[PDB]
Amino acid sequence: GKKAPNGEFAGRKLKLKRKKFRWSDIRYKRRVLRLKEKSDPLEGAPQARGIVLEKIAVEAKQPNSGMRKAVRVQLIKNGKVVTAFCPGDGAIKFIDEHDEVIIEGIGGPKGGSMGDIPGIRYKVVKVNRVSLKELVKGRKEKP
Amino acid sequence: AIWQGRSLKKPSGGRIVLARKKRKRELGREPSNTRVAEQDKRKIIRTYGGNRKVRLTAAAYANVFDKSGKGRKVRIIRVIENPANRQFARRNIITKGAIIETEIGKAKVTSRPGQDGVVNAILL
Amino acid sequence: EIRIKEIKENKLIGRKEIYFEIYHPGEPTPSRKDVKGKLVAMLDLNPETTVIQYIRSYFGSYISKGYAKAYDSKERMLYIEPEYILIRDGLIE
Amino acid sequence: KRQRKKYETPPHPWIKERLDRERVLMDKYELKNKKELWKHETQLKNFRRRARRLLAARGKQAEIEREQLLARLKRLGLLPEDAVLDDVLSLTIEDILERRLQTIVYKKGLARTMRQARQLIVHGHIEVNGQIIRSPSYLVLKEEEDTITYARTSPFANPQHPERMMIEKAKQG
Amino acid sequence: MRDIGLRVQPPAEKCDDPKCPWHGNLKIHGRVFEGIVVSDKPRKTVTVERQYYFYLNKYERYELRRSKIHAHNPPCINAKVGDKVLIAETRPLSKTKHFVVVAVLERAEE
Amino acid sequence: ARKGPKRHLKRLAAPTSWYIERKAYKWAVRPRPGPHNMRTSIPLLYIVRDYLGYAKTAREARKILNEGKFLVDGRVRKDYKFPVGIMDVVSIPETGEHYRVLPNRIGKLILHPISEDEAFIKPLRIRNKRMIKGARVQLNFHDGTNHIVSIAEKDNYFTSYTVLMKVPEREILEVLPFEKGAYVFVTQGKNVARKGRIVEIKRFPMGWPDVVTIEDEEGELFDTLKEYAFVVGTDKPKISLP
Amino acid sequence: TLLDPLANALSHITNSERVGKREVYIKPASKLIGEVLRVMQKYGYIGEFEFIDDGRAGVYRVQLLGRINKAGAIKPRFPVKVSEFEKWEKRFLPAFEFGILIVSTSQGVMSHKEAIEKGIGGRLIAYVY
RNA sequence: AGUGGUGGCCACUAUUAUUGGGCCUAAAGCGGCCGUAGCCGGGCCCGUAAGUCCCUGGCGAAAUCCCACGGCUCAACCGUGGG
RNA sequence: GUGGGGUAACGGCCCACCAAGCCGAAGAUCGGUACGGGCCGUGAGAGCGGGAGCCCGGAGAUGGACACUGAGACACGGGUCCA
Repeated sequence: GKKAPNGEFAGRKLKLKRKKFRWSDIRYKRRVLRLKEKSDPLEGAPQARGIVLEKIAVEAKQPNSGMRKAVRVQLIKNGKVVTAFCPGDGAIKFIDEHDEVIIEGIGGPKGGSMGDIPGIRYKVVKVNRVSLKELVKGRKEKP
Repeated sequence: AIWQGRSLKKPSGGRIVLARKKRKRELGREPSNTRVAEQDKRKIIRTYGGNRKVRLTAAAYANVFDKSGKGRKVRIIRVIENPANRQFARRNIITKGAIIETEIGKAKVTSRPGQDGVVNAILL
Repeated sequence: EIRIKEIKENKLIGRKEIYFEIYHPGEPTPSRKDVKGKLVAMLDLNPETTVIQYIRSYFGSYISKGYAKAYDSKERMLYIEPEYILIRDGLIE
Repeated sequence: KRQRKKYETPPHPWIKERLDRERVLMDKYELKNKKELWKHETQLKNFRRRARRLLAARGKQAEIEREQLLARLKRLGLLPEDAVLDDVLSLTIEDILERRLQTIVYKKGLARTMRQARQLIVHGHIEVNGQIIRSPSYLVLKEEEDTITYARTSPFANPQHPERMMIEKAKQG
Repeated sequence: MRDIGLRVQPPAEKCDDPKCPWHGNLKIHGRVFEGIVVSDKPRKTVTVERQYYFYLNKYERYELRRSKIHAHNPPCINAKVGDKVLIAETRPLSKTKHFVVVAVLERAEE
Repeated sequence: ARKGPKRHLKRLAAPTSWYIERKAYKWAVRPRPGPHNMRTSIPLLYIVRDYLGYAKTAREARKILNEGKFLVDGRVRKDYKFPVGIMDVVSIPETGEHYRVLPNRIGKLILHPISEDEAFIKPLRIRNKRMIKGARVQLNFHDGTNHIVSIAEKDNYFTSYTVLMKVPEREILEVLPFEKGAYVFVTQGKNVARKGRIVEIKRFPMGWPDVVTIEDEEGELFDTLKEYAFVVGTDKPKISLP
Repeated sequence: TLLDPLANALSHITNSERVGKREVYIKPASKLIGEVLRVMQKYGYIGEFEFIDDGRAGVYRVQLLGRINKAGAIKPRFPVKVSEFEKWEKRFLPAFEFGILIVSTSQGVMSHKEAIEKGIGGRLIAYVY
């Protein structure tokens, strides 16, 4: 049938219908309830500081094959533990146990896991207030 | 404290959370409760804005008025009936509109002793 | 070269306000003493009663803007004028 | 409130047609950055939006704004004195770039090459109506156009400046 | 009879009540509305109702909106349910009473 | 939270009727209470400093005011927070300069220069009438000034009538009634700074002021409130007016 | 149930035009329909139109000149001021002044162009082009 | 003299659809029917003029918006006048 | 509702007496969230999102409670109590 209501004097039902079926959207629903803000280990921080607990190699999803190095980190902000990728080539050598690391998002879809690596969410940016990009390049030196 | 502020329940009966602490302009004062005794006792209270109110605490005389408009200073033997409360007339407390037994007879008070500081009544 | 564009007399204060241009093509910004000594000539003022407020050099402009005052008695500046401008003009140590 | 950029970046940076057109304009007119070109194009779009809005508006305020728009556009020299509200949509970026200070002085033959004109303007050798201006991106009104000359104190006021005879010979050549 | 500064006719009856606009001590000031009495249970009181059409901009449609106003019914007029009445503003009579009936423009039986 | 009256005034919230650069500084003179409203008046300091340019700095203006060279309605006013309002006469005997404060067609206050003869007369609207003990009549005017007359003379004055007061010694000169055909100036509203002749006085029930219909010099008819109509004459205005 | 005669009439007119029928009969011949039929006839979209006394509601007979691309009724009768025409006109006319809107105003049911010339608002009732 | 990485809002998106989305097979018609409120309602004439449309008076602080002009070299910024 | 107390002052603000009212699906109460508006970002527009430098209005001065002086305070650089 025709879309309804259409009367001059049916503003209330139109507004109520729109409000009713706006909740079916997931983006708006997520924003209003602030669900990410309740679930975020970073609690809304684009960048965070943590302490490395251990080093782990993770297998990439098929058909790709590879041993991706990463580090488990205990977050200073709230204590929760998260795993962060180490970009660059051979960067894992520069990183050590009990190192003050600074991590941010990894940039996957919806801020999730990127590329073939599953489950990971973050990458290591700095270590002991020195950036990983230069350390892999070797331009600067770790303290 | 005697706080004359907003009612803490909405007209629909919903409770209200007070948004701010009580201001000084909003507090009331205590009931004067003019009593019957043999001499006048009063307090002149400084009010908001620097003004004054003469508050009568103990009453001994009253101005009784005949319908022709002549006034007579007189004594008050007692209080007959207090429509405001049954307790006032029992305990000899005078307010506006109560009925007072004086030497002339019965008079009805058209003054507020707690505010005006005096007693004025019309003969009955 | 000094060209006056306004001379206002404040009868209430008793002062002649002086607004002027100074043509200094290819030259530095002139010093206060030189402009004062040049100004006093064709207006016949007392140097002690005259005070020059400001000399602003517009960017990329060889004509500079200047503003000064010329009172009538020696007491008016002391009672009215800011103490610092005379120190700039040197009338006070 | 914060102030906002007066120029609008292109919606997509890597379109071949726009890339090549802008590159040709860059090389011909020799601006330092595409920022200047984008600023000028934003000015064009502003004038076009004003014309669009005014063409569909009825009322005294609309008439006054229309007259003022035409008056300013004529003042810039971008239009003839008998111009109407229609041809303004036909204005191009090149009309504006022709009116630039650098373009005008180079067309006034004071520079062998317009890059040299940019240097002269920057270093303060070029004065407008007796007043210097150090922005080559400045837009020159029509009235100003005849008063554009060398800075008086600058050496180029000297006819014997060694670069000056080269300038005048290249103009003659 | 005393004029209230508004253009209607007084009620014929005179009431001793000191709150009557025509027979009391209070006064009139503020806005005047036309409404329907939809509740007369409280003494010397009415709960008038006013309807209107409020516009919406997103949908360009009108919405029906009803506003209740507690008004003071003097004994002289004695408005009842369903009566179209003219209500006027006064000083605060009570917690909810800030209005008084001026007249009864249309009785329920018609 | 605030615990008393404001004393300072930020330059952004000043009355719109002042020719004052609004972003130049943070602060502006909060006027002291006085004859008019801020909506209808400006501090005298702004008159001395900005409007007349006699003093560049506030301190020079304050000193000149201390010298007592400025007469408001023929009175020395050393208060640099003194509000000067509409139809006031500002005088400088040293320069012999006489101005009247009047609104603009845009709705701002300007100084209309007048002759010396016109400086001793100030037209004052009658805002209200009251009875005071001794059976006397107190007329309260637009500028807050008050005048006392006898009970007998009460019928020569009425609300909104305009009395031509002689402020150097406070003597009444003439009364202009608020009747049809009277020549009127406008003080506020969209029709501010207009002058014409009354055609109708529309009363209104329910509590709205008497809207006056005014014919313009060219015949244009417009409307304004009674509270904004200032009778300036009977058939021609009695004071110079832009 | 027939909630509206006017929209049905205009829909019938358009559907008749598309196939190319010569004569169209409108069954609930209302006064507003007749005033409507006057309008586009004054603008040459149709020819002569006549009323027929049927004894139930009468019937409006029109002949089609093959000059009506589409006609419909703006249903929720939006009140429009003088200045707000281009807003609604951009919504219902294919191009600038292409076709006509019909407005019920204080002075009658009548064309939007003439209403601009009279400078009077009203309520849109139908569009045709 | 900037240029990249991460997070949020808008657009992208007619994936929120009043303009302007779909519901046979792709997510979506209630299994059906009655009916209260709500919403939408045959034609002609008389009446009111509430909505509505036009005119008109007070009002909606300033700054910020847009425009022309003027001051700081142009601009940014600021003043004047209009909206 | 009647009669009072109280106030600078109307008012269940408070008291005495009389009655049973008042609000609610056009969403009350309850819960979450948050200073509000001027405005701001985005978009061709419709619209969507934030309350920020600054202005206007509100409120707070380690949390809770109370009083004096003063026109103005329950008082951030005044006073008393509890934590």
